[PDB]
Amino acid sequence: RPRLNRLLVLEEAVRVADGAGGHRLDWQAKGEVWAEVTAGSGSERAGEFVTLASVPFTIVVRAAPVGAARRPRPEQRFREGARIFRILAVAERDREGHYLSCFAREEVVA
Amino acid sequence: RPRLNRLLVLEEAVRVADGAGGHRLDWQAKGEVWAEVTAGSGSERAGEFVTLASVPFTIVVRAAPVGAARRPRPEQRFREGARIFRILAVAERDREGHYLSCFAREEVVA
Amino acid sequence: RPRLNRLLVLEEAVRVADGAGGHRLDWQAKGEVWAEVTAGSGSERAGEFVTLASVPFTIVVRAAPVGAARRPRPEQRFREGARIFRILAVAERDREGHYLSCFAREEVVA
Amino acid sequence: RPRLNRLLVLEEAVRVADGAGGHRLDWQAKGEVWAEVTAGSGSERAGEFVTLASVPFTIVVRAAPVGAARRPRPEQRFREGARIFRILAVAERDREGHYLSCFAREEVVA
Amino acid sequence: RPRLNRLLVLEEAVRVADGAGGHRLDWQAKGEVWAEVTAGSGSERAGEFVTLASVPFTIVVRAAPVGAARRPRPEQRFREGARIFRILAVAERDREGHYLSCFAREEVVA
Amino acid sequence: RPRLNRLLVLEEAVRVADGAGGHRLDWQAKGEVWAEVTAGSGSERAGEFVTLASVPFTIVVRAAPVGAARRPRPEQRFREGARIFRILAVAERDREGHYLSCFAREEVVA
Amino acid sequence: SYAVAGALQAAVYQQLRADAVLAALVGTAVYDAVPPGPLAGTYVSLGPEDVADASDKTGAGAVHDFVISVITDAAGFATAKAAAAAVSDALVGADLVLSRGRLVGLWFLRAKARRVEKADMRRIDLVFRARVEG
Amino acid sequence: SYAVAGALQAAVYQQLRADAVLAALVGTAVYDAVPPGPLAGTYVSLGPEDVADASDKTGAGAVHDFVISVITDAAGFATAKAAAAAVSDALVGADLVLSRGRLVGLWFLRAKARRVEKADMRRIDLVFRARVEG
Amino acid sequence: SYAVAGALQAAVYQQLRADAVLAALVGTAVYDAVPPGPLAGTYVSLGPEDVADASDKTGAGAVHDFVISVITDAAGFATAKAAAAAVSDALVGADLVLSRGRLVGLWFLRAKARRVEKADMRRIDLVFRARVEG
Amino acid sequence: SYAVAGALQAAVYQQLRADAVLAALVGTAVYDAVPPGPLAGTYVSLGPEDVADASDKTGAGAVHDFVISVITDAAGFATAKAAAAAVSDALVGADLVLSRGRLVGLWFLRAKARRVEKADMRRIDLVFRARVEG
Amino acid sequence: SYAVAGALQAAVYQQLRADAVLAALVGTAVYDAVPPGPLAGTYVSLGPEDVADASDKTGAGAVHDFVISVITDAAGFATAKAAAAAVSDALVGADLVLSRGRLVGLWFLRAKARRVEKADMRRIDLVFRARVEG
Amino acid sequence: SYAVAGALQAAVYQQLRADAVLAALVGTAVYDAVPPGPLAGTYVSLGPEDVADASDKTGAGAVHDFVISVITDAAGFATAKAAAAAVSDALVGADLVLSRGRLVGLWFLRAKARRVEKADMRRIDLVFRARVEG
Repeated sequence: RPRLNRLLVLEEAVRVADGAGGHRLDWQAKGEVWAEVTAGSGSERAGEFVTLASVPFTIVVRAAPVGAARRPRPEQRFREGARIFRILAVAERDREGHYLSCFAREEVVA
Repeated sequence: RPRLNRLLVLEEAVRVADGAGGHRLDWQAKGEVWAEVTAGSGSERAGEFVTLASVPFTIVVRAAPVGAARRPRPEQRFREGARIFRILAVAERDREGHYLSCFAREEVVA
Repeated sequence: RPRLNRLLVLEEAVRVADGAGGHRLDWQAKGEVWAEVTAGSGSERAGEFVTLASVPFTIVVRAAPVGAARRPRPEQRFREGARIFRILAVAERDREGHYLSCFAREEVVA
Repeated sequence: RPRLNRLLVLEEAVRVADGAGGHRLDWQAKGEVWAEVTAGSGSERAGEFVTLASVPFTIVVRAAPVGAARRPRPEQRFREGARIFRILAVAERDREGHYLSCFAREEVVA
Repeated sequence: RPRLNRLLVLEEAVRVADGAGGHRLDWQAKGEVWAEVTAGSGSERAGEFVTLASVPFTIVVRAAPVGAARRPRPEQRFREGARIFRILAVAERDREGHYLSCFAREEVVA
Repeated sequence: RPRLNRLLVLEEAVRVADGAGGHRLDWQAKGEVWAEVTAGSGSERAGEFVTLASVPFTIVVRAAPVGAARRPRPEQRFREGARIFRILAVAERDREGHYLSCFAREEVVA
Repeated sequence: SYAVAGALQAAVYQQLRADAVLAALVGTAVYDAVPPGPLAGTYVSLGPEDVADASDKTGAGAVHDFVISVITDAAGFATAKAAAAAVSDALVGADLVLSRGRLVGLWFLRAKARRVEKADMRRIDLVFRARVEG
Repeated sequence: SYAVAGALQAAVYQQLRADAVLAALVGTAVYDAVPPGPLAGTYVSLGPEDVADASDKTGAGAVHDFVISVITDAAGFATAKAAAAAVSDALVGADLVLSRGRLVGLWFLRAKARRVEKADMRRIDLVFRARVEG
Repeated sequence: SYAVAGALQAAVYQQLRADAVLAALVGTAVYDAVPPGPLAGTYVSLGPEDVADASDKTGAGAVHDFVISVITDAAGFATAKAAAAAVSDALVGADLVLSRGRLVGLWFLRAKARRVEKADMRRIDLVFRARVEG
Repeated sequence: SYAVAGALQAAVYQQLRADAVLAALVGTAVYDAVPPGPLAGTYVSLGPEDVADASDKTGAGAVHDFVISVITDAAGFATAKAAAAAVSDALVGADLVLSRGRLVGLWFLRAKARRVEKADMRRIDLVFRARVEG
Repeated sequence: SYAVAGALQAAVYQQLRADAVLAALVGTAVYDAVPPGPLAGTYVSLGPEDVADASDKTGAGAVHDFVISVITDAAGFATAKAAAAAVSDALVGADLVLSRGRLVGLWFLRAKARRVEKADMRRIDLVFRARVEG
Repeated sequence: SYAVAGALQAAVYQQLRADAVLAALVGTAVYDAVPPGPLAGTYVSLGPEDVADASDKTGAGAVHDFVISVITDAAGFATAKAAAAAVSDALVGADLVLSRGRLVGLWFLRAKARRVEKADMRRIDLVFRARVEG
């Protein structure tokens, strides 16, 4: 069972809609979770005009019902200091349902 | 052998045909199954204009003959609350034929 | 060694040639084999205009010389009731030559 | 170490050159080898206008120096009755150099 | 736990901006780290007009906070003599956080 | 640790430059190494107009400093009789640094 | 697409499945949405149009170049020709009735015919020009 | 893109979600940025324009060929037609108000309609020509 | 495709396998659907036409640009030329008999020739223009 | 590229990061080479030109069709429009100073706008024609 | 392809391997089918033509645009130029003898030259127009 | 390619590595075949021409559209411009000496400039038209 050791400031953006239909994100902070962060095989990835450096980072937190504040939705991102971990998906790692796998990137521009 | 713990409301859509040849789906509920849901490696996937977040979710239920109500056909989808699991295929997991692997997505827009 | 438990009605089509060079298939039945059907990882596949649901289904039967009726050629298909298993290839699974791996699809339209 | 059980009639084509630069193949027979034939995962493959059924078939024979008749060059093909096994490459399977892996197809039109 | 045996001169380039917006790199040396260099499966890769020979080279060093000099950012490269190891990403290999996986290339023109 | 048994005549080409900027290769011989040659999964590969037969052939020799004659650079090729092994990359297989993995092709036209 | 396109696919679906030929040659397997089941395998499909915006100052219309594909699991595709021949016999110069506006001419355009996948299935597209008037 | 493109997408978003039809046929699911949640599945999307730089010595303008796609999870895409018909009924000859300059004519162009992925989702692009004057 | 396309592929298959040359140069290996077995390997194939809709007010016709490919397992493809030469000697100016309508001219068009796969098999397409009259 | 291209990208970078708008709308994130760090995410990029060689007997010049892309991590890309509007307000009819030769007209060309990857990032290219005289 | 194509590749293979230059510059490595062995590595290849059907009422002919590629394993491809120069010196205005009909002019067309794979091998195609008369 | 192409790449390589600029801006890193070693990283490359066969009844010539690419490992590619500017300053209106025939005009054509891979390396092609006379 996972050994949780990092403090990840979970962050959810409020979506202020603009006139054209596109929302504007704020990334106001949410309450902090505890998690383990297990790396994957990382390599740099061609962005737009940026040679973005990415690593897979399966993050494991504890669980909650889907209408609770403690669930990381894939809308949200983690942030440890200045290292933003995006959330690709959340997937309910444990069999009994105690732990959630998340999926991250840590795309540093490099 | 699989330990079944989730209650999944199986749902089958009746196909009201429109004038052009396309059926209109309703997704009326069917009776509930018990299942285990084992996650796969998940990552977000480029939809149409949506950055859809998907995870593989091999779902295992019990079996039935193919002309029975209890078989999940790949027409149908599961739904646990508001988390719709589509069915990709059903594949008869067990050797003796007691259990069926299903294959899901859980495409949340994110 | 494989435990054979399913009854698969082997089917071979006679090829009535039309005037243009294309044969017309009939899929008259052939004698029934016994086989095991081991599933693979299944997912739905984009057909023509159909979202076909496929699963790999390595089918294992017993063997025969190549000029015998009991060999499933890849011309032929299996059929268990109304579930047609196409044959991709036959590959002589056993070392001593007692068993043949087949390779199937079960493309249900879904 | 491999258990050799099949008799494969090795075949080498003499190359009668035509006027345009293209050689014409004959596939005259060569002496017979003993080999094991281990299947791979097979599936049908899109040919030209033929839905060719292929299986990988790593064939293992004994070895020889490269200027000997007993080496299967990748020019050559095997043939067991009417089942022609093409040779993709030969690769010297054993550490001490007693056995050669070959690589086949068995493309039946199907 | 990794056995560190190579001395890698870490190098960081100062970015003198030119008039057009593009920075000019210098690759001034930084302090030397100790590391292990574990090779991957290497093969030559098509460059621009160069047939560049690359190998994966997961390099493992010790860790530091992200605002420290001892962290290899993916901006930087290693250099052992005249063998420059680029850095693809850094990924925090250890569970407790003592060791960092790096990811290299060693693209020699060949 | 690898058991070295083959004698591979290492070959390095001197680059006589022509007037247009392209060097002309000679492939003069260099001193002979001892190596093991471990095959990979081989299959024929579409060349230009040649159906080239290739196999991966991870070759393992002993090591040297990078400015020594005994290092196979990826410029060079091996040759055992008339079987030329190109060098894709060299990758320092051993942890202590005694052995080098090379990477070959053996592209016979077939 | 344009405003008539809601009624155009509806009416060309209704002229299909009413021709006597292609009812004895395909059956009931003429659709846009596939009825899930066993996938009979000698169907046609009528969905992908595109518009070429032929309009006016006073009023507006559309040029719907809709594609009706013919898919066939038979070994040869001489079976797929006569089903596509019964498509084209049913639609060129149709003069049918629409729910939004009307069409003025349902002509014929390019009709390619090839093997889609693994050379097991054969797709015969049939592009028909539908100049409708809104 | 050009200077008017900040105000053009804003105003064609405001003429959408104000038509009575497509409000009873799509709902509130007209957007550029997708609101994350359950993904309702019969939305439209209004983002990808491109400019064809029709300008002047004295002043300058733009030809925005913006694409409004219609995506629909229904089995057939006759549902997606009338939603796209309500797009085109809302926008050709619009004569709306911009924040930077004005437009002079919001015409109609090509509007293809196909299956994007696995043949489960159906995309109906609708290219509209927006000759704006800065 | 068009109504004549059911009879056109049937009649050009019958003029093939009746020429004396290409019967001693290919054999019985002229088909659309491949007879499964050992795959002889010097066959031809006659399936992919497309139509260019040349029609009338009174009546309608078609321009079938059908492709007859020549596939050959031989090392060089000088063998595949004379088999394709015996195709073209058999079909240009054919004046054959159809079951639906008639053709008026079976001309010749582009005929590319290349290696399809792994450079082991050689495909010589031969596009023939078939202006048929329904 | 041509001899002026060393000075052209330098001068259009200097007219950028001096406009007051796009300095309060992007910031200091106008570059060719990306400053590594946290990747702010609402930058522009000015690198890919191409030349259309408009020259003379006596002297020679160039037509630099340089692309300035606008990339934006925001949910919608109405934010990316006004940043691209401030690009185009800064560059059409620029009349700037070069180090090798001079330019005679910095016009405007096509400016497409789309989602590059996973539909998370939005690229607005802006092609500007730069007829320079060497 | 056309009837002359059986004899055309045969005769242009015979004019090759008879020129004194390219026999001291390539050797015996001029072929269509590759002789298996060690793959010498500075060969040429003469297979892919295509026909442009230039014909008549009375009689018929062909425009064979055959490709002769030059492949070279050398580090630079100045070696591959003079071998391709000896191709073009041997074939433009050839006036050779065919077995079926005759050719009237063997002209020269486009001749691209690039790196095929991993930038180790260099392909110089040489398209020659062969107007033959059947 | 054509007969002059053996001498053309040789002479444009000799006019390069003799210009004083691009010798203090690239160095000795002008080549076709790459000298293996450490890969310096601000080189140019002169190999891929293609011919446009401009010839005569009496005599024959060629239009070599040869590509000289500029590759640069620097963060921005303002460094790669002045190296490419020193290419174009060295070659347009060259009037050099060939070994087979002569050239009559070495003009300038399109010169695109982009990021090849991972956006780390920048390729500036420079197409030059070389009308040579054999």
